[PDB]
Amino acid sequence: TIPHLAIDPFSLDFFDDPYPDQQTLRDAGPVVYLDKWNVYGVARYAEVHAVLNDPTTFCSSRGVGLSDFKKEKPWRPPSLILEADPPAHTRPRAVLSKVLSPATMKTIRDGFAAAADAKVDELLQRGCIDAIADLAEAYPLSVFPDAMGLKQEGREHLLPYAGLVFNAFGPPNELRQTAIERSAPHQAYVNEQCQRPNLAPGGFGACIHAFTDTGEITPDEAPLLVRSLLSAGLDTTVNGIGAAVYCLARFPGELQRLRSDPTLARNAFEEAVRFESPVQTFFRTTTREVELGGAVIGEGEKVLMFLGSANRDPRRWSDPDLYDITRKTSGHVGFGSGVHMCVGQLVARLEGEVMLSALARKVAAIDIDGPVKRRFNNTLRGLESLPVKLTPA
Ligand code: HEM
Ligand SMILES: COc1ccc(C(=O)O)cc1
Ligand SMILES: [Cl-]
Repeated sequence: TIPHLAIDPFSLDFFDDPYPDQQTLRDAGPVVYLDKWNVYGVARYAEVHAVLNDPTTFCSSRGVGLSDFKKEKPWRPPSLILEADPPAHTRPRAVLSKVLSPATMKTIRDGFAAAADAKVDELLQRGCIDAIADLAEAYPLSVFPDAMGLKQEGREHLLPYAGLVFNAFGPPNELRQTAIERSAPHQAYVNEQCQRPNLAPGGFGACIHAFTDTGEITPDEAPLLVRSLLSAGLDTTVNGIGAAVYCLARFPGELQRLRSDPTLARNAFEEAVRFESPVQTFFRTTTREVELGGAVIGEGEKVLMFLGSANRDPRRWSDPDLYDITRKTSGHVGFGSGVHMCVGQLVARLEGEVMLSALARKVAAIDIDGPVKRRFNNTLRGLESLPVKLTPA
């Protein structure tokens, strides 16, 4: 019954061309058994969406990577939000939700939009740019660290620190073991910046620490919640903006549609998150025996969810392999779904929308011109280099 697959969804060969293996994942059955990591997988939209939306049965407090925190020591002290279940999750979730609320976004949106317009104007002076280094990375680096209230020095650690955190969800392969062996200087940098004296007034970090004054969180919790924004808040949006530029470069007809109606910017960014799914996978662990995909899975079992595959599952999406900036994207799982659904999603959408808006208004063509190089990571999907030529409007 439950079919076996030898597919290693954490291997270099899979990252370099995942779609034929994702389709085998889906077609083999609603639940698969991965022999490479002795773990159950669900790759269809129906199972992934159901598991995200039953956190009681499929918990996050035993870890959302392969490692079971009941059985093995976590590689770092657990996140208070990502690796917690309700009710322990609920208070820190409510705190970060207020820190990153629609009201907060309104207060920072003009400066984010101005930085994205200035960036696109500067890139158009050079013409030949790397859409990763000069855009997908440079743009969030120019707005997010400042929005957090970080000091200038040490910011070069932010991307490798996120790369470590996202590799650490994976199985114990070489990407994970190498990242953990090199982790100490990145972790020392982030640990210092999570402290209250180091976070400038008015930014997200100081706003988090302001909740210690009323007692909503303790002095020990506050630096761990700042740590969640420094683990997830930059490299995700780097890879989301990168996906969107890549999609627009490969689908020239969709770029023209966006130029013809720039109000499509926010949806063209949502559709890039669905299409590429920058965060490809998370796990859950069962807290009871449960029927999943017609099979009775025992209590205590890891289940790997393939969010990228759910987002491309033809049982749910029409022409899922096409980038379509007017697709109805509501329901995609690129930001997760339910109680843990991305608490930073308004920040990611803000950055995505204002950058795509600047591109829609200022650029007439995006042509790939030189070797595209993939970056490999156990959880994040994206490119290391995307050289392009931008033609001004
Ligand atoms: C395109 C960009 C992004 C993508 C694709 C993404 C993806 C995800 C996904 C799939 C989850 C669900 C985790 C789960 O169910 O276990 C999540 C949660 C989370 N995200 Fe995002 N994210 C992005 C941007 C951001 C940003 C900008 C921030 C912060 C400023 C952020 C902070 C977090 C945090 C702290 C959680 C844990 C929420 C919880 O457990 O309740 N993310 N995100
Ligand atoms: C979506 O990826 C992450 C990674 C880490 C954290 C965290 O450290 O809380 C949250 C979400
Ligand atoms: Cl850490």
